[PDB]
Amino acid sequence: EDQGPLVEGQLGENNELRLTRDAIEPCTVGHRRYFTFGGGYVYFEEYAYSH
Amino acid sequence: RRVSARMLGDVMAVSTCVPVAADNVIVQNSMRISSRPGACYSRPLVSFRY
Repeated sequence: EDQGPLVEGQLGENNELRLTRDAIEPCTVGHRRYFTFGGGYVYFEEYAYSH
Repeated sequence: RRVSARMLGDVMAVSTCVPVAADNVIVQNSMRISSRPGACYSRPLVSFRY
């Protein structure tokens, strides 16, 4: 809800919100990944948010 | 067009592949890995020149 508490979770596919954080993988050099978010995308580089 | 891609998350990247003539490629007569008995490649090996 608009006034509900903040819940911990992880993003999924097709704007899906997952409540469990278990998609762990070994860190790879030169990381880069686009992820669907709302009507656009979220860009990440070296496992760090970009814009 | 013939391209190679890898999952970049919810989107894919692409790279244009370069062609190679058939005469410039040859398959070896065997796959056997003499350096490691018990290990076998799942695809044949090849030697080629651009």
